[PDB]
Amino acid sequence: PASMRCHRAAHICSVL
Amino acid sequence: HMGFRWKLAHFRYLCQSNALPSHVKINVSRQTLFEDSFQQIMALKPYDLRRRLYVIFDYGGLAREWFFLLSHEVLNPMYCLFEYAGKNLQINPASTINPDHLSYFCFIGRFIAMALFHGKFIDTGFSLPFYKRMLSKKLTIKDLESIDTEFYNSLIWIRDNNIEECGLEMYFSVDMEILGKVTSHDLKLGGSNILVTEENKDEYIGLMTEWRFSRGVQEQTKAFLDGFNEVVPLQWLQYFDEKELEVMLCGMQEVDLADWQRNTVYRHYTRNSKQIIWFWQFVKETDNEVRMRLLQFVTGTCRLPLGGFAELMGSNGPQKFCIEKVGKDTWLPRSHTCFNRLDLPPYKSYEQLKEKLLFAIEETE
Ligand SMILES: *CC(=O)Nc1ccc(NC(=O)C*)cc1
Repeated sequence: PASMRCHRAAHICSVL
Repeated sequence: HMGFRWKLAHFRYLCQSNALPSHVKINVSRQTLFEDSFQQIMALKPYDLRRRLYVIFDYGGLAREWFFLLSHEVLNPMYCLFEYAGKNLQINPASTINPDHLSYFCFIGRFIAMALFHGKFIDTGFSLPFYKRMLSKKLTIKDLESIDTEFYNSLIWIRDNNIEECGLEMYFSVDMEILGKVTSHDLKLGGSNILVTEENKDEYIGLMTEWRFSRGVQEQTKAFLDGFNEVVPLQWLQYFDEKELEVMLCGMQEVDLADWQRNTVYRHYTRNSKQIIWFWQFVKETDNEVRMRLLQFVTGTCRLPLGGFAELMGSNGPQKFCIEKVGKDTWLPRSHTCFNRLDLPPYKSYEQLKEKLLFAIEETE
């Protein structure tokens, strides 16, 4: 998905 | 809300019948106000603060000048007890730098309780989720939204998207680094060794939410509450909600309606929307107690900035009172206090809008 999910998962662990 | 004037009458009668004879004198200086109050209060036994108060720097306007001034200084980032941790307030988790921080928080809770006991107002003020903690009320995920937007957004994403197609690998433990410590925390016993899965989402969300409120501040909060409880025991606040506890401490100001109305912004609405015409008509009729409870429900506080509504601040900066159309006439209204935003559904008549506001203002958080 144009490298989707991969960037949110990295962002969610970084936040939590 | 509901019978609030009954609620405080009962409380004033509680303090008045628990008062103690004689008095306590408090000598303080203008420039050393908070070191001196700390030493004279902490030298007195807690129930001595229930006696008559004599502050020599009327013989009761000196007391009000004490409770205002000291209120500003104790919540002033200088002793490093409090961190804004919003943007432009709450307990600072780095207060451990001060070896005696727990002694200062005992004093602060004792001082807040004196204000309530003596019916005086403070000019500082904590957040609604803090007041819920004082009342032993369950903290929700909307309270999370008010303290930590970006932490709130991540937990919401886990709640209604499956984290299996995302590649998320998470566990029931969270680190936190304060002053370069990196302290791990197991949400349950042996929690670091259990993967967060789509079946146990709900719990993890709940544990993460509950842990976020008291991260690095458990000891400080426990000292504040222990000191408060010594002067005004917490169970005397039993009939109050967090919105009422804030007003009791901060006092009531009357809202300037012309200033409010001309500094309100709209999303998917206009001043020419009938839902906005009806909204402004509603606030023209209701009490000013209802107006203040509505400011609480939407902005997160009853206090108004220096400057009026033009100066309203939210998360990342200036953030004016905002109304936005969402959902349908069957929905209930709701709010996002970090954004000073009211989600006002497109109701069908004035009466439906008035009934549904008053419900949200008085009954929901
Ligand atoms: C492309 C990709 O999958 N990135 C990724 C996934 C997960 C995480 N971290 C956790 O799951 C905790 C980082 C990056």
